[PDB]
Amino acid sequence: PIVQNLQGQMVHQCISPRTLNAWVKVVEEKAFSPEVIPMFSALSCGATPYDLNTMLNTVGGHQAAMQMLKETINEEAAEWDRLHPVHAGPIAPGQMREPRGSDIAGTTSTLQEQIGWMTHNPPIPVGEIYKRWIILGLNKIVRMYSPTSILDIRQGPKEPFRDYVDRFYKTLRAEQASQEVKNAATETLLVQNANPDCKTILKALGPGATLEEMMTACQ
Amino acid sequence: PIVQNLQGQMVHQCISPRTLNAWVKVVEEKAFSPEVIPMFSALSCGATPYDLNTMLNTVGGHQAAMQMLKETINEEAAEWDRLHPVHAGPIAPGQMREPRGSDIAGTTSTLQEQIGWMTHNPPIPVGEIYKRWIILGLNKIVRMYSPTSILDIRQGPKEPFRDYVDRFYKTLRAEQASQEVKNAATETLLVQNANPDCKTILKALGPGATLEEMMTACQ
Amino acid sequence: PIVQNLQGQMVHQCISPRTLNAWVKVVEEKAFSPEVIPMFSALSCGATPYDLNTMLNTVGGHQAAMQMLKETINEEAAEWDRLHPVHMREPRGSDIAGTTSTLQEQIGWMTHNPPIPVGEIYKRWIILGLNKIVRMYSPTSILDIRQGPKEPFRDYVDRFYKTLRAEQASQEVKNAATETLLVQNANPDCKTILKALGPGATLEEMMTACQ
Amino acid sequence: PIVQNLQGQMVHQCISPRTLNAWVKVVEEKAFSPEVIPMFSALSCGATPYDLNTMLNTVGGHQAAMQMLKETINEEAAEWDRLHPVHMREPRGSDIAGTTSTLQEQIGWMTHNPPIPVGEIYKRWIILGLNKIVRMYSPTSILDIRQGPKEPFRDYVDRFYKTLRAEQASQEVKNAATETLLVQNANPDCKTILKALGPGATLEEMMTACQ
Amino acid sequence: PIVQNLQGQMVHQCISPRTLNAWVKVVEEKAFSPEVIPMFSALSCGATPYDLNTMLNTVGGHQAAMQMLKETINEEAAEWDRLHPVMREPRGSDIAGTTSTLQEQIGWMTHNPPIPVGEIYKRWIILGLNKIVRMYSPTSILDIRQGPKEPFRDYVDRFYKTLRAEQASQEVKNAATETLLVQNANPDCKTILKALGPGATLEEMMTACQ
Amino acid sequence: PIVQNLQGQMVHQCISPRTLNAWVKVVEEKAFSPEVIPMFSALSCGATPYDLNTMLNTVGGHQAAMQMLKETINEEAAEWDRLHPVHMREPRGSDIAGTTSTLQEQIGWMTHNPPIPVGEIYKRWIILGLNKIVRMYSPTSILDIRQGPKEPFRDYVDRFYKTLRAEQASQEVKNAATETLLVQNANPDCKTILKALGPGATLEEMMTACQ
Repeated sequence: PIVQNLQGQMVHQCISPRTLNAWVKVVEEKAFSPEVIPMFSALSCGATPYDLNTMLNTVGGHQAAMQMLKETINEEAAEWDRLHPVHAGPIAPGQMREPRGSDIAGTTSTLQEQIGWMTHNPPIPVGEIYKRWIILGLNKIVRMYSPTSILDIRQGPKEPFRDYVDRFYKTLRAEQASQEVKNAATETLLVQNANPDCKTILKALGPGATLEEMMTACQ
Repeated sequence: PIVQNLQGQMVHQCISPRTLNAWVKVVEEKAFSPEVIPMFSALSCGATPYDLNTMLNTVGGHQAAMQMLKETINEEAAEWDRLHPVHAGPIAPGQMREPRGSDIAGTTSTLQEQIGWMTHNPPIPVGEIYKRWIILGLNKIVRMYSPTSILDIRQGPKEPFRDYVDRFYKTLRAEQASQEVKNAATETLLVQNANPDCKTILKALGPGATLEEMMTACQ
Repeated sequence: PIVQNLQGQMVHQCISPRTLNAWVKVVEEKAFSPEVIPMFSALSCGATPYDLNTMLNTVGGHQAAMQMLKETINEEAAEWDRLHPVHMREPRGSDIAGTTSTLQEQIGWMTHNPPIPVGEIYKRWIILGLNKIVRMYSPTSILDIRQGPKEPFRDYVDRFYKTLRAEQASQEVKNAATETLLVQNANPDCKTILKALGPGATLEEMMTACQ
Repeated sequence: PIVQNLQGQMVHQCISPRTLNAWVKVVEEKAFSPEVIPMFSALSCGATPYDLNTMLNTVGGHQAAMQMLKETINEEAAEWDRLHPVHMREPRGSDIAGTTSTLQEQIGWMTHNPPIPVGEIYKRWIILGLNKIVRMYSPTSILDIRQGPKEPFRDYVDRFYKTLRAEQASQEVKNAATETLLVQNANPDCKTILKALGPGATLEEMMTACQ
Repeated sequence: PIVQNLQGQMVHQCISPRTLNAWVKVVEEKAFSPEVIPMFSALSCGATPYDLNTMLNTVGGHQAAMQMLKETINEEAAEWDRLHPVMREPRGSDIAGTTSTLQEQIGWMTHNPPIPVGEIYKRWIILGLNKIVRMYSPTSILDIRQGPKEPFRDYVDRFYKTLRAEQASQEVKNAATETLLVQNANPDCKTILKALGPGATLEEMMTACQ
Repeated sequence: PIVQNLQGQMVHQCISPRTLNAWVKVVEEKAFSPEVIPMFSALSCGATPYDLNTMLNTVGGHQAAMQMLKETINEEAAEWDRLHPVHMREPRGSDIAGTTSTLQEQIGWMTHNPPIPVGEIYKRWIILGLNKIVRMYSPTSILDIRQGPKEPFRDYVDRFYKTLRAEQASQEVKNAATETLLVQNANPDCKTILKALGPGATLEEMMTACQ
């Protein structure tokens, strides 16, 4: 985070012990369940790339994921370098140097420069850009660490329909399917993978049935 | 949440780790008991649509319920578009745009626009409007996840009357009864579903008996 | 709660997660023991009717008690309406309870000159309805609190004045019971010692005597 | 507690949920061990009589002690009335205890020139009444604290001065007991060593000698 | 602690429930292990004598140590009176907080020049606590000997833990690396340590016996 | 930490009890796992040398590590003295470590123009000394991390890059081992698949291949 002191100068505020401990415990408890990504975006709110690396470094295990996270950050950093060229004009007084991909990731940039890009006019939100790469790389990890595929989620003979749909849309969240696929799967794979008792009831409802009606029907 | 900084500018303050952890743990412990809904309204006090989505996304399980919650949000968003039409023509620079249904849900609107609408005179409470849609969709989930119907709540032979009334008005809360239906059932289903020993005492009290007198009578 | 922001405007501040969790856990743990009422009044300090309903609604179980609490709130609301006819607008009984009044209106009445403490009025009704619940949920009657043969006198007096608190006896009755029902319901060994002390004996001297 | 708001007006701020929960848990865990009194004085720092009653009312059990505590508060209130006749109004004994005085009046007396600290006066009565409870609830007397044959001297002295704190001994007795009752109640092995040290021995030298 | 209010007036702020509970639990858990002294100095940072006595009084057990702590406070108070004959000038009993109000203590602390009665009194408490830690140390440094199968890392943890409670100088701790640490090692690690020769850091010694 | 008071004067603010307890527990729980170092750099944010010593002194066990940490601090202090002769006074090595410098001087150097970041310089020495400890306390060598017969490849890579982190390998060494030692130490089933992928394979493609 960044704060303006009484002098009007933009200074780096330290990340609190509650936030650091919160981020450590959720990774310890939830590993890489899909809800970890919204929790990371919440705890790292308004953070600099320096603060984002602090939170990533504090994670103890899961170094296979962290090494993959670095590779995704390197790929996004090289993509930034390509389509943002480094202009040959002399650096205007009071304006900062143009942010490079490695500067946004925080490897080759100081904390003062990061505050400079974030607070100057126009602002270059290197914190938000870098967090976009991290969440992007974390989504890939969640997709890989997902144990079951959506095609294998089939309802049991005695399993309640409510529990089956919980597993179905849990798997669909880890596989990071689009929202339209999630809405579409209601009338396609969800009915197909149901047991013969619920499937007969679901087909009788016909097309265009909301999930509310489908769970009421198999109750 | 929103805060007025030292300059007097309305800035978005981070949702605290205490609030986030509180909302996560209540969903883990209480699932979808009726008291979860007041807890959400309390924890999400003064939140932007961005903050409401943060709280909803951090929920780990119950993806069947969350998928139904999305459908109810889409239905309320489309209803907003119907009776508040928006002329989405190109708007002059610096001019607040009229809130669309998807803007209230937070999918197609920035965090700055949401603060703009909320801290306006007169205020356009996109945070409160969106919370109304969420609680509306949450009440439907509680009704569905309610296991027993009010008609099946019958007092046992040796069960104390106090415990039976605890179960009765708990079931009646999940089934989302009106206050008049809850007040009226005191002289209808509560007496009818009582055991023969207490029912004889309750009929002797006659009409117009408060719940206080009924519980004293069967003690 | 209510706060004055930097601008000088009276704004509603959100009830903290600590208070909400504190009030939920004490109802979960203590149910309706007499010490829950002072805990409620303490946690709901300076609250609007909106905040009071939030704390009451967050209670999970005990819906029999909450339904009785509504009836006591409705009875007090009609009594307010009878004593205050309706011609900022003057608060109606349902406005004090928070059913037919906005959060801005409640802040208006509380931060007015002269102030109309709708929060304190409504909390007075809530504590009133909660006291009836504590009396009802009291398991034993004060007449049934009798000291055991091997029970220490200290424990018997702990049970005695605990029951007397749930039955909502007056402070004067509580002071008076020291020489009447407390001595009468004691076991024979301590009762002989208590009568030897005579009239006008403090509880300090009584518990020292049966030690 | 009391706070000066933005306007400069002294307003009552609510006691925090941390403080209330802290005071509840210590009474549940420690009952009436001597350290509960300094814990009470710390948590109730700068409190009004209203806040002191809030903390006292939130205590769940120990109603025998709470009933004795009321009697000590009444006795100190009557002593105040005798030394201070009643003609801002002058605070009477029942006003200091907080039964017959509003929260605004209590703020008036505390934030006055010259200040009448009814909060500190009432806390002095409470701590006085609580010390009587700790003195009574002490299980063993100082004369019965004797060192075992195999008990280490360190543990015996821990028990000795723990009892002496609950028995609310004076500072002089605590210093003096080092050379009298601490040596007298020691076991024959340590007592022989303690007498060899002679007069005027600090507790440091006595515990080093029996190590 | 002390705070400057909105008016600019120095008022005493209440010690927080977190701090009090923190100080109570560390004494319950750690008893009088050497790290309790720095924990006390940190939690009682900027405290008045009134606040220091609040923290000392809240300790439940260990009244033998607390009684010894009182005697050391009395001895240091008499030493202050001998060097300083008698705003009023603070006497020894005023620094300990027995014969001085909370307003006087704030007066001395927020004075020009400041009379740090809080820092002076904390120096006496830490001094008396150091004596307690030295006494409550169970083993002597001479009895800390490495086992036959004990790892060298664990032996050095015990060695310098004992050496901390026995309150050895910083120089004594550094010098013992090649003297008593090697002498009290097992014959397998001792042979390795002597081969390293003089002037070996603790890093090289633990790598050698790994 | 350092704060600017209302007057504009730079004063030292107390290290919070949350921070102190956080740093103590992570050392109790994690000992000297590699993630302890970023946790230390985060908890000691903006701290003076006095505050850094407070955090180091509060550590209870691991005195073997703390004694080695002192030796590394002494070595870096002597290196500072060699590169900076001593003629506000200029900070010497022992002043940066905080042994021979007051808290006011440390604030003087830190809050000055130009700033002499004695807090950041001293923290650089501590993290340097902690990195040496983590390398020593690492149990297994990278050469011994071999995948089992039935072990999933994901778990083997977790162990591999955990060991590689404690040994404080460079980023290039971590990147290079993906196609070198990680493939060599895999089991015969996964190694056959990994060689078939050929050169230039990311870790993502390797873990998908052995799934």
